[PDB]
Amino acid sequence: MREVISIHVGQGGIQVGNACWELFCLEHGIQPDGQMPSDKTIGGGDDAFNTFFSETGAGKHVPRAVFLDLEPTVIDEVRTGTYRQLFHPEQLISGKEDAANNFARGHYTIGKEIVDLCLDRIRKLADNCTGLQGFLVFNSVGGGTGSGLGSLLLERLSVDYGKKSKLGFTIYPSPQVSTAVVEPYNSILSTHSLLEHTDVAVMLDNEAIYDICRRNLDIERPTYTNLNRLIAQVISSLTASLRFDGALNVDITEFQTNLVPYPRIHFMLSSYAPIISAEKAYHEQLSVAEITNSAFEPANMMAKCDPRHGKYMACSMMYRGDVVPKDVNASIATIKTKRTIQFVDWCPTGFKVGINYQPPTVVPGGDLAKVMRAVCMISNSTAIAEVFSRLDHKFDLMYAKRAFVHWYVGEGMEEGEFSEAREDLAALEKDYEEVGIET
Amino acid sequence: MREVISIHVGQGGIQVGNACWELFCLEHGIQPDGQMPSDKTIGGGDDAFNTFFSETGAGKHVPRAVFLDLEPTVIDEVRTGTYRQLFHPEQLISGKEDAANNFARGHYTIGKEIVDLCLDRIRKLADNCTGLQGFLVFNSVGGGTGSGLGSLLLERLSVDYGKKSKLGFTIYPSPQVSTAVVEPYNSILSTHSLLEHTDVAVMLDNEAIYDICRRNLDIERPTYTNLNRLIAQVISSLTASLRFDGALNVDITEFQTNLVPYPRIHFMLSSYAPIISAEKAYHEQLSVAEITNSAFEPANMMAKCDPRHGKYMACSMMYRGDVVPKDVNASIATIKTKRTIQFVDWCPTGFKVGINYQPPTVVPGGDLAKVMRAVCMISNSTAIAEVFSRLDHKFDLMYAKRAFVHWYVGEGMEEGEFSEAREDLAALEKDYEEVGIET
Amino acid sequence: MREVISIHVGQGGIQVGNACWELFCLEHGIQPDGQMPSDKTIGGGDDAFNTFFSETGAGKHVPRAVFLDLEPTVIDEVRTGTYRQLFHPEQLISGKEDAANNFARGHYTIGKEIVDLCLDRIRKLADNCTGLQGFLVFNSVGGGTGSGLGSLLLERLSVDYGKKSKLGFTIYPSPQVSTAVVEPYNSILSTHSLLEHTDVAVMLDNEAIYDICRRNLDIERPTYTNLNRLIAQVISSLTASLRFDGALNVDITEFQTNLVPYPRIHFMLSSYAPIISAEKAYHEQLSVAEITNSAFEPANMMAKCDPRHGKYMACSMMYRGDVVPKDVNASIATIKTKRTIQFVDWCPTGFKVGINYQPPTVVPGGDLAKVMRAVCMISNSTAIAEVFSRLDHKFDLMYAKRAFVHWYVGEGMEEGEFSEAREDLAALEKDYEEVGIET
Amino acid sequence: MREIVHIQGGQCGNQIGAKFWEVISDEHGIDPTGTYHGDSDLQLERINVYYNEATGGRYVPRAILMDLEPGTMDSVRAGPFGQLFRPDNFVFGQTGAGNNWAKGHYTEGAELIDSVLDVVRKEAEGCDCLQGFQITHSLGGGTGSGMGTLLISKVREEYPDRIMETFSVVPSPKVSDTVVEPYNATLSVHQLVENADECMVIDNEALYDICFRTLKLTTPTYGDLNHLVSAAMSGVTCCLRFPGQLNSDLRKLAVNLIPFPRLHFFMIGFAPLTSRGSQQYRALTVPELTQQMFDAKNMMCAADPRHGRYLTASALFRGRMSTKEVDEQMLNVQNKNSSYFVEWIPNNIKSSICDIPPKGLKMAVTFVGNSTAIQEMFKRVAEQFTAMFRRKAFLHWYTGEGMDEMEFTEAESNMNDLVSEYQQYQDATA
Amino acid sequence: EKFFGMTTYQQSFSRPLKETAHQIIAQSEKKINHFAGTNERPVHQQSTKMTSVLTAEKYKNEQEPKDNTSIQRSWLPYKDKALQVAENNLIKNQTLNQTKGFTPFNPLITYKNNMSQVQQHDIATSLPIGSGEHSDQKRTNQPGEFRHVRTDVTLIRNKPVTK
Ligand SMILES: Nc1nc2c(ncn2[C@@H]2O[C@H](COP(=O)(O)OP(=O)(O)OP(=O)(O)O)[C@@H](O)[C@H]2O)c(=O)[nH]1
Ligand SMILES: Nc1nc2c(ncn2[C@@H]2O[C@H](COP(=O)(O)OP(=O)(O)OP(=O)(O)O)[C@@H](O)[C@H]2O)c(=O)[nH]1
Ligand SMILES: Nc1nc2c(ncn2[C@@H]2O[C@H](COP(=O)(O)OP(=O)(O)OP(=O)(O)O)[C@@H](O)[C@H]2O)c(=O)[nH]1
Ligand SMILES: Nc1nc2c(ncn2[C@@H]2O[C@H](COP(=O)(O)OP(=O)(O)O)[C@@H](O)[C@H]2O)c(=O)[nH]1
Ligand SMILES: [Mg+2]
Ligand SMILES: [Mg+2]
Ligand SMILES: [Mg+2]
Repeated sequence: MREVISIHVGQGGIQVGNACWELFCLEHGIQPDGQMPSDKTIGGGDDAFNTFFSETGAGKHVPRAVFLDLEPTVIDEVRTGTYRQLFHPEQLISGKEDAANNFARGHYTIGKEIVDLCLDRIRKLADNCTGLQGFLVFNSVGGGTGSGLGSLLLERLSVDYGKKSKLGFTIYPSPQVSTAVVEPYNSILSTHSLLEHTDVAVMLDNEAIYDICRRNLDIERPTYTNLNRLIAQVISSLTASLRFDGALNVDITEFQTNLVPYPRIHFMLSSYAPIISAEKAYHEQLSVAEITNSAFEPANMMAKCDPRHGKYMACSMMYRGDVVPKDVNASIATIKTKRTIQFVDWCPTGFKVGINYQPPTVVPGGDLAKVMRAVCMISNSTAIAEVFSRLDHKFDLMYAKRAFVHWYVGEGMEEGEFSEAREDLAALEKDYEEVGIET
Repeated sequence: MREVISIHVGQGGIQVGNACWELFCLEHGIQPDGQMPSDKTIGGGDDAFNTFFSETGAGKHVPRAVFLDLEPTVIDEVRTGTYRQLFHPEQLISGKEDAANNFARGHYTIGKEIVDLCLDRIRKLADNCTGLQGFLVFNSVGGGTGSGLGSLLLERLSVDYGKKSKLGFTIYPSPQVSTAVVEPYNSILSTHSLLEHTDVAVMLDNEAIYDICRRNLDIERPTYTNLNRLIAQVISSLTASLRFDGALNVDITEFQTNLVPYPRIHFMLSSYAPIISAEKAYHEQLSVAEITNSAFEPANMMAKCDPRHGKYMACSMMYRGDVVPKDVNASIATIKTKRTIQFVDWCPTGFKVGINYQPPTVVPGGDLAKVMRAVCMISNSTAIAEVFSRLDHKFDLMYAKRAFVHWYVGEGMEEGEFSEAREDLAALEKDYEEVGIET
Repeated sequence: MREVISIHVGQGGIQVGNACWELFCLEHGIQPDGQMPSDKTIGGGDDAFNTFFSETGAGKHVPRAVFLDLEPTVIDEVRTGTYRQLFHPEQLISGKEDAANNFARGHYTIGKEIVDLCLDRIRKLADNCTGLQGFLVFNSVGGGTGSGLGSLLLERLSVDYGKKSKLGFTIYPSPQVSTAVVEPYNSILSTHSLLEHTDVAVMLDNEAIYDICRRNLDIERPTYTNLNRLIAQVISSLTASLRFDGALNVDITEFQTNLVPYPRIHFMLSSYAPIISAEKAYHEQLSVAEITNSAFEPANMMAKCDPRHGKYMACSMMYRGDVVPKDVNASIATIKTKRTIQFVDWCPTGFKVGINYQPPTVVPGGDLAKVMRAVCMISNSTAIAEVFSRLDHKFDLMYAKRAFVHWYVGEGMEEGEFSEAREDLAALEKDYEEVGIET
Repeated sequence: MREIVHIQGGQCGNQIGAKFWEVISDEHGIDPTGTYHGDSDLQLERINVYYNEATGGRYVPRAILMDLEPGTMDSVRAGPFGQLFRPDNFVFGQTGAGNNWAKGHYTEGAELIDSVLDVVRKEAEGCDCLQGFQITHSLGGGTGSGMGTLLISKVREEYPDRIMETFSVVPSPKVSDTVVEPYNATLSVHQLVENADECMVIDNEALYDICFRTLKLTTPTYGDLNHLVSAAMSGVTCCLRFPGQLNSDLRKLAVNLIPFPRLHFFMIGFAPLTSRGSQQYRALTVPELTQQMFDAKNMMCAADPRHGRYLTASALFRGRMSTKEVDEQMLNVQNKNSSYFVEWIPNNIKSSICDIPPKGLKMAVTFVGNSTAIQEMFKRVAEQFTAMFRRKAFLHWYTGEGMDEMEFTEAESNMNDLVSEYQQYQDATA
Repeated sequence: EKFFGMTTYQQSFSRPLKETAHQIIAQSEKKINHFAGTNERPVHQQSTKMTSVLTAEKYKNEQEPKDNTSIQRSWLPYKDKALQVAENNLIKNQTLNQTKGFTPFNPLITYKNNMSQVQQHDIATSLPIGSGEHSDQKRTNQPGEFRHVRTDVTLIRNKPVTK
């Protein structure tokens, strides 16, 4: 009776949503059309899929998520793809003009006529569920419509629902690998909006996953599909505790209460292990010790940041498979003995570990192999300020000469927003600095 | 529970590794594909293979060895050979550009981007190991990558692990017959490196094995494969004590406590017997006394050294098969009564014997015959200084006029190294000639 | 109540004094205007700056320095620089006509009209001093006016003060490459002058520290500024014992009473460790054994002199940071164990170790990185004879054809003066040869 | 994949390369249409060393065709196997060098070398890990001897770490082909000693004598000589392209055969060379191969190797055999000919083994040697140059392009210095 | 003109020369339910490959007396209880292996653990905790095997309106 609501805004958001919903559809055995194919399925109390799907009164099941985008191509692609019969027809909201990489377009001019329909859809889907755990949102920062709609919906939801938990798996631009040229501006604006409106924020930088895929899977030319599949694996490993029984289960409310020491700081970065190819899966041991040592390697970070330059304050680790608490505790003791990783003084214990019995499922036609032991790791560390500092440098270098700012003042928002957002980011970096000082 | 880690660096190292791993695979009954052909179950209360092989969990086993080379030729050949399913794919470290017979290329220019990966893999291998006994290293000295990379790895492990024992089955050049012209240079440099980093060194020159094959097997057209098979047989006969029964079990620890009187004097020359083909085997006696007497005769030495020109300090003899300790000590007493072998005065007792109960295995397509008894002997002698003296001569005669010096200097090598290498070789030969005096 | 008086003569002396005084004021917290800002934490630590400065009673401070030169461009640049506010505007003594790299001009013609005012200013500075330890002098030996004025000042002070301690940091020309062409003449004459008129001399040839900054800093276009920065860092590391507490204090007096076996032998050569590039993400930690190994590494020696060719007399070496005396003792034991470092016969103990608690300061915008441990080593060894031998050979080749001798005869210097310098340099070389032989 | 590029200029270089490429295509089983039709898998894992890949499954040699006149390339493409070379790799002048070094190196060569340097740069940057360069040219012509060595200078300036191997055909004094031969010969070889890491010399007299006396062909053409040169060419890079017991690449050869930076001139030879009459009546085995490969009359140079002493030598055995015979024969030939090997360096013979023999053969040997007998060539050339230059004959044609006699003089002095320092090692004893 | 091409490594060891079309298809189904990963060795199973049944000796029995031991150990005043005990262990082990079916290429493999007297259950000197709950576990790996069931105690619908 526990359900979560998924929001996918932006082109990258829709692409991530496609893969994660493919994985979810597979793992409960849902056919692409939407109906249970076994025909041996029973009623009573087997409604595990309720966390993601809902019984439609006649046959199929509809996902509990919404797709938002102002540019109709990707939505049309979804409506014509292999999952035509899965989604509700009036659940994939489509705009008419793209924001064209401008935050003002999606936050002041165009998004106002889409936010109402999106909110109506959210409400009508929400009264259906009874055990709302929270909202997960996916958005690419370095995109106009993505950032603008994400900000506007976050502000609207923060006053429409109040205390409901929010987790945002956000795609920040890479420090050197980037597509657009104006992404620092709307990244600043999105960060200003997101700082005081989201409960948990998860880094999803791209070049980190690129390097991981190149190093482990031995793939020289990964595309966005591999990225989205790994993201789907991470989300499934995060959520499996709500729909699969285990020795030590966790909930959505169990992460913020054990991961954010202060309301201001809620940004953290993830890791997943192991990443092994099919041919690789044979000639290796795959024990809890080595997978948990690999999970803390700096090269395995989901974001381009080196934790060795900062301190640790909290980390949550979820194991899935045939692991045992004694072995995970021994691995924790070895990590604590290890000196390369050090914790902040006022956190003697900083480990929140959960155990689930269901081994990960494998998508046919994928790249990653399958093993019966997997670990997903969510750590908040002081070193995360490096990416904010880099993005601040990018913002300064072009705001010195007031470049491109006419296409920000010409849509009604005043030039004074940049200074305010910059000051907020500076204060955030300040706080992330003094949080790590010894008493 | 007990394990040994194997390192094969250089072309000669890889070509010896092929034969020794074939021999181990045959001895433990594992198929080339890596699967144990069932019929070793029934609670299987013996881990006879953990010394060399580690299970993947279900079926196949993987070796605890790493292969290093800068030219991808032999590495790719092994990857495409009949053992493609055996070795772990990324523990086959392959370089990009050959060291070109130059010590400087492998020690000062190109070795850094490979040693980091090699140390990381050695760490990952050792982590899964729980009872590591030591390292075995196979390399050729008269080769650029061999000498340089082996030296650098020895230095790095010497500080990473320290007290852990390491044994070097190096291949030094033969006196007259040899391949290159620049080998004295990098040979002096590599012995410089290994003197203060290797606990035990074993002489394995080629012409002695050539003459042994000519005299005993009556084969007039030998190739490297035969020499590799002989060296593999030596290694297996030495290490079988860790994984088979015996009346006097001998660990590798019984080398750096029984065969090395002084820290500087740790170079030994080996021998093996019996060596008989399949035609003359059934017409011979092959008794313990005969195989023991044949082991000490000069022409059976693995190295071009005449023992009658020096004294003896410590001999370790391992027997395998149906040997009887009464016969063993009877043969030893006969040897002592025999005159032409003379020991040093300050070492009245100088024999360490081990007995193992597994008769040697025979390789199909091989030269050796199936026998029920065999002995492997390792000897420390003061006559070994002859090879060092002749190598010093070959060094300084052509060093007097500074030939080939620019090839090292322009790559980044300081010219002063040759002088100090000459110095400590002179010191070592001085120590050897000082020890031989009577008290 | 302890102080030291600093003399900067010649152009290179000026640019090295600028760097060292920048480092000193930055370390002691004195702003370029000389006003100590009271906003800093607490303030006025005992009298830490008393060694280098003197309070005006109300306001700023005055360094205990004087600048002497016959060419006004450098002094004008100093007066127009940011340090216009700091120095006493009458102690930057500027001449009218340069000596034009002619020793006779700077020692017989023009320097007599300035040496009087120089010594008057020295007397005025010394009157303020009450617990003066000694004098530091900075000079490039390959410059005419610098060499001549440094000499004249030295034999003047030798009779004016007597037993007062003097340390001269001479900038000798590189073995084979230089910018001057008649510098052998002035270097030989100045060495003749200062052989019996200084207590300690330090060799600081340029090409060695070129190699140092190339290899360690990974900088391919460093300039004289970085070189002066390294020299200033060495000076501060040496002199920190006078102004900061430590486990084992060593003043200026405990240098010439420790490093000088005989009055003629007072030439020493230096090294410093570690030297780490600033543009690195991770700096690891290093330790005492590593830093001392780097310091005693022959190629890290700040003078182009290989200690491998000669014997050691004395080694006085200073740690600053959080070093532990047990680690120091262990490192000394290992160095003594090492074979390539060999002492002369008659010096069973030849190590002085000093300890200071303050880590070295890092200059913002500099090239060095921040490290919590550092060591500076000063050695007196027989190998220093080679630079004198090479300069003797060069000067002999110069004087074979009596080249450039007329433009030194023409300013009243006697023709045969070069012969006396010849004989005294030959005597010094003979003394070095005879000292090193064992009994 | 430690791959190398090819550059050929002048008509001699063009002919040599034309034959060399079809020899390599035969070895790798490549048809004239550029489609693979081999039998075993061993011909494809190292195909990228010499051939780049293109759409349609076809392969293209990475060679540059350079010259100052279009006739030679018009002929080479019109011949067989002309379909392999891409049209973009053709670069040509339209006035010709006139066999004048100044024209080919300063006036037309300098202005036209931009395009060939550009295509060389793009080809070098296209490949993954460049191993080095190999050049084929003649020193007695205009276009080759000038523009080839100018391009050598430029590529050495641009790529200091990579290595270069040159196949130069030099004048023998007997076969007189051009009256201005010493001039452009010295003006070329003056810049080889500073830039070329390996130079290997070839002689038409040697080729003629070998083809008449060993092969016994009554009417030899240039084709069979080109075939001999191509075989000796392909033998060198065998270990780099096929697996073997002792692999050795060009840098190994250079490091292990060069004692000093200015002694990088070699004489080459190939075995087994037998007449078409007795192809089946003799045994092909390591002893006979070794006996033939050290004969003075098999060498590809006019200089007699028994008038000097060998410094270093290298043999690259190909095919399946045992190392025992190889090393034993090397040791025995070094022991029996101690007078012909300099004494202050021991064990100056290189043994390398590759496991793939040529097509249609069983065992082949490629030999390269550095000896003090090559300087007879230089003495003859220098004497001839002095005789022609003492009165400034033919000098005005050179000087009319801005030339001066000082560079001629310093090049001649460089020859004298080279020969002096190269002969003073003959009597050098430790 | 034949290319040959059988390198030294191949001629010495082998060349695979395989991959029939149906061969790979048949090999495919092995990975349908074969699952990468492992458990851990349960300890006290790791040992050297024991050969002799008797301590410090070969037990070699053969017709010739010089190497039959039992014939060579008969000089004692009594019968040495050891030889015949090993005889009994061997014959009993053969019969026991007959019951299960192992044919492990030699009798020595299963003799290691055919001798233990440890009973399956406890003998009333420790808590009957059994041999371990994990021992009695069986694992399949089909998706959706570990979903919740929502039994009647937690199966409520109506949410009563009043208190
Ligand atoms: N990791 C990942 N990032 C993506 C993916 N698709 C788009 N992005 C990121 O999105 C950024 C550009 O924004 P888009 O998602 O393409 O478009 P948008 O966010 O909706 O904004 P608009 O361009 O106005 O439509 C790029 O810089 C990418 O980094 C994806 O599939 N995976
Ligand atoms: N006995 C024996 N010696 C070998 C074998 N392979 C190589 N060697 C020795 O290796 C020496 C030359 O070094 P190589 O192994 O060929 O090359 P390397 O050690 O990898 O060093 P590089 O040439 O720089 O790559 C020869 O003198 C041989 O003695 C082999 O299979 N058996
Ligand atoms: N270390 C160092 N040495 C310098 C620097 N500048 C000059 N020198 C040395 O100074 C020597 C020559 O002296 P100058 O710098 O010209 O000045 P001088 O000593 O007063 O002599 P004059 O030029 O006649 O005024 C040269 O040989 C240099 O080695 C510098 O910036 N750093
Ligand atoms: N082996 C061989 N030599 C050739 C061939 N063509 C020309 N030569 C030689 O090249 C020399 C003349 O070179 P030349 O054509 O003037 O050089 P270029 O002007 O730079 O092209 C002659 O002595 C010939 O012996 C050929 O096809 N094969
Ligand atoms: Mg969009
Ligand atoms: Mg090699
Ligand atoms: Mg000056």
